[PDB]
Amino acid sequence: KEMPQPKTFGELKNLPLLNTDKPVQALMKIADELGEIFKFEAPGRVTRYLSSQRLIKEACDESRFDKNLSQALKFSRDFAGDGLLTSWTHEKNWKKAHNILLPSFSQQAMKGYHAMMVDIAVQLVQKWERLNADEHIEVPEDMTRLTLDTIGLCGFNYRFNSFYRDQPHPFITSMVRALDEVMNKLQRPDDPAYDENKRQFQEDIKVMNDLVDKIIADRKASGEQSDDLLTHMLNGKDPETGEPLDDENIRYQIITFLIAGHETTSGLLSFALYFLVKNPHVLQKAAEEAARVLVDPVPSYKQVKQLKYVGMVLNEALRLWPTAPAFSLYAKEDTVLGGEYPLEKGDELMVLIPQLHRDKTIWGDDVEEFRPERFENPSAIPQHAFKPFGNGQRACIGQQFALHEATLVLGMMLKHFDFEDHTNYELDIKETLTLKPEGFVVKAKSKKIPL
Amino acid sequence: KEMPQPKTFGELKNLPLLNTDKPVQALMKIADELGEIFKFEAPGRVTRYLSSQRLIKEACDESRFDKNLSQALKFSRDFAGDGLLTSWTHEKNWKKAHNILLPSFSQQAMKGYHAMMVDIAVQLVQKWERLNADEHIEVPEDMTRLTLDTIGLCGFNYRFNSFYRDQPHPFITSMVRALDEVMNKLQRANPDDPAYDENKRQFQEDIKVMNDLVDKIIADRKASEQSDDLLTHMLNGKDPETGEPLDDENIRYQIITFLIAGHETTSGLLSFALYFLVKNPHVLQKAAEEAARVLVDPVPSYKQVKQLKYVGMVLNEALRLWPTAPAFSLYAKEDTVLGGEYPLEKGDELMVLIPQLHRDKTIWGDDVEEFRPERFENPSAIPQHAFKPFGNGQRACIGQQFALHEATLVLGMMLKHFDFEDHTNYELDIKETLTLKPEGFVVKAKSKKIPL
Ligand code: HEM
Ligand code: HEM
Ligand SMILES: O=C(CCCCCn1ccnc1)N[C@@H](Cc1ccccc1)C(=O)O
Ligand SMILES: O=C(CCCCCn1ccnc1)N[C@@H](Cc1ccccc1)C(=O)O
Ligand SMILES: Cc1ccc(N)cc1
Ligand SMILES: Cc1ccc(N)cc1
Repeated sequence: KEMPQPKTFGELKNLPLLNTDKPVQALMKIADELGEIFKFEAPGRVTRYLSSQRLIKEACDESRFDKNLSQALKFSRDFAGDGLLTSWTHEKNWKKAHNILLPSFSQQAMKGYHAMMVDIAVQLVQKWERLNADEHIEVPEDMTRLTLDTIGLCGFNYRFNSFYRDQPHPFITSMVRALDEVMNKLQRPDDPAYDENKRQFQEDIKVMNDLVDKIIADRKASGEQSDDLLTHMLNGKDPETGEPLDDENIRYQIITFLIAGHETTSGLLSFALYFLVKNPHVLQKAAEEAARVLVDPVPSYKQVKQLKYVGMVLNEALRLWPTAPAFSLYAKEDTVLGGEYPLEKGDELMVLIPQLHRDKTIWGDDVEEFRPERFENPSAIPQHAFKPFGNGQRACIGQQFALHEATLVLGMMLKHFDFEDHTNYELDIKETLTLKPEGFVVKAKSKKIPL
Repeated sequence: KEMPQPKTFGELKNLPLLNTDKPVQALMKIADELGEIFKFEAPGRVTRYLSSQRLIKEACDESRFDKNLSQALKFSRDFAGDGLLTSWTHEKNWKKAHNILLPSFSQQAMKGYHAMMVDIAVQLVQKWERLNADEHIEVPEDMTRLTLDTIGLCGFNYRFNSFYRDQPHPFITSMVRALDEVMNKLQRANPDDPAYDENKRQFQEDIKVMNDLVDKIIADRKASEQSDDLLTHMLNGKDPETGEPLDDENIRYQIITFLIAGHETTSGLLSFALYFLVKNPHVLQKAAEEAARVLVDPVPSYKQVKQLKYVGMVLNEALRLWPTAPAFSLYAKEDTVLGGEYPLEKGDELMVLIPQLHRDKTIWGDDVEEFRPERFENPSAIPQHAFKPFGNGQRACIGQQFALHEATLVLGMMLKHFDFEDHTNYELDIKETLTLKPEGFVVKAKSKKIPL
């Protein structure tokens, strides 16, 4: 009945616990000490972090809870607006955009994206095969190159040409700096000292809007016919109201999909490669499957579908390190959680996804081991035990896109290269609003299989 | 490219090769001579028996192959209908029943089953502790008593009371005879001779006995406690897709299905596991140490059973050497090539010979015939699709976890409470119905005098 709560800092309550460079890993440690639920207070805010499948399965009841905007998502509205990810379920523009955009992530849409996914995946393989003796690969950097280029090409027929750059594209430099300022506003008054920080925020948002303007103007002047994400954005009509998306919302969606479309996916690929080089039994099993399934120089759509074990590898990477580590919920009415924790209408909850995926009562005692075989049979996983893509009607719309891209890329990587952990890399998880291994490097020796 | 094929008997082709009391062991011997794949022809049917992980890993690709109904499952349809095991994947009642009944095998359902599993397991332990001097135990018979009562109690709140009987329950007398007639329809050189007419008459009477018990189980439930067991989901559970529940014809097929599938293979597993334990005293000791330190209470709990790691490895190593459901069948969904060597047309049939697959020397090494539970410490070291005792994919065994929990609980209590003796130096004799069991397996067990 009485809820635990971590240590407090006077009038700041628990907020200084978040004044760290790895807050999710710190929240995981508090969960280890306090258990399945604890209260977290900050100036002007109260929330509750859930860690057990038992309580999270109740919070995922959509008749009792709706998506809440975390403080990180509230601040992100300054550039993402009422796009799909940063809008409330009751805002007209969510359901409208959800109806207009779901078709662009169907199976027939996936088949159309596949060719352009291979285009970028081939650029990755060729970069690595063009390395000189004893040169190494910066894994998370190259994964971000691939995932950003893939969403740009597949979604908008725009080429970021990340593999022609040693520095990151100016879009993500401002993207990262804007998100870093969002991060800073969490652990922060508005004294004059922050005037430059507010000025820098406005410049970085303008840089992103400038790219969006180029993407839209290129399409209007294009003259060709495309059938991608941008096409449904401009021409698709909501079957309810009959209306298409108006002009502010399209640019909010473009910004939204550019960011949501690439960051979590590159982290997933980076984590997947880390666990593979750290677990030679798994890597051999995954490389055997890639070799026997990907028999052509260019993988087909059906061939990617057949990489069952690579998909199990990816799901086991999402279990240990879900790259979007949390989502928020609020109680729609007065209700009781777990029969012991009463909640009022509007009370907020945090789902701590990494901790949910370490519930020993669900996954057994060995939660920290990397075992893709946990996912051999999907029906064996209890309901709401595995939640890397959110929940319900507010779940990740790009889930199938992300899993197809990652399976294609990982499969080609395993077919064409042998990888070495030549530095005996010690896992260092960097935290923005998502999770990535920082400094992860490998050496790859080509198997000399042509494309 | 060219596929081997065993000796033929004129117009009967390979069918007389199956006219034996040990056909699976006969098919294993043919595999030893012919290798990883061979063609087997019968009047009106062609199939291919697979034996290597190399080819079976491709056959388990669900995008290219679907579950096929073998002739054994086709004939079993006369009493199992379109229940879960004998229905085609494309029959509406398979997916519907799969959606409704999968929750009754979840972790929360297992915890609810656990008390009634202990109920039957204690009756077993008490029977053995009540034996007189120099009396022995009939292992497969007592395992069949336990597994049948466990599925009866846990699934349907019906007590077969097998430990109060000398002769088998009337249900399984007709059940064993019905399954025996299915086996006979397989091996018959000519299928409708006059001699078999009574055999068909007896077949129908045995089906009526089984259906009559189903009627009693259903009427007993209709006359109101409040249960949440397998039968409860059968009667009230609704398919989230179609919104509808199962109709009354299909429920009766499911009850028959789960009564049979729920116990026969599990009793064979427990018998084989106990056989390998008495034949390998180092393993038996290692498993006995674990039972002693984990089962510290007079009644084992759900968590304690979860902790019997070595006993679970013991059960998996018994399933490797003698998988009690010895085969399953597949058909090609489209034209495809197997192993880059064997072209298959749409509809072509395959048989997975599970005991032979589990003896693939390229997978398990030099000691394939040795009983070493250690082989299962790490699943990541086992190549993909090398271990298939519960079938494959969406048609894999739905009762897998229930079977593994029951057997782990029972074996653990057996090892905690008794020391076992192979007083006859029993020579393994594998009986074949549609499943495999050691016939005539007997032991002596002397109690450790630990109260319950
Ligand atoms: C590894 C890859 C990914 C992960 C782990 C992931 C995770 C998530 C999660 C947890 C949410 C729900 C957040 C919340 O409830 O507040 C979400 C929503 C969303 N994701 Fe992803 N995502 C991934 C890839 C993608 C991709 C590739 C796209 C687009 C191309 C995308 C677009 C979106 C959008 C638009 C939403 C909001 C959907 C809505 O509420 O209508 N994501 N994602
Ligand atoms: C040692 C114990 C067991 C073994 C070796 C075993 C083996 C198998 C195998 C190999 C299959 C697939 C057959 C095929 O593909 O044609 C299967 C399916 C099935 N088993 Fe078991 N089983 C065991 C225990 C159980 C138990 C305890 C139950 C129920 C209480 C059960 C119920 C079923 C059902 C309903 C199916 C059909 C599933 C479907 O196709 O939807 N089995 N089993
Ligand atoms: O990380 C988060 C939520 C961020 C979710 C990730 C967003 N994403 C990205 C892609 N898919 C989802 N943290 C909390 C912590 C906090 C609590 C109380 C007071 C201040 C901050 C928050 O933002 O509210
Ligand atoms: O052993 C089998 C399959 C037996 C599977 C056991 C069924 N079970 C029980 C529990 N879970 C599955 N054999 C073939 C033999 C045959 C080949 C050609 C012509 C006729 C017969 C068949 O049935 O077709
Ligand atoms: C709005 C937004 C979308 C995705 C990420 N990773 C951060 C912020
Ligand atoms: C239908 C059927 C189910 C189980 C067994 N062992 C045989 C037949």
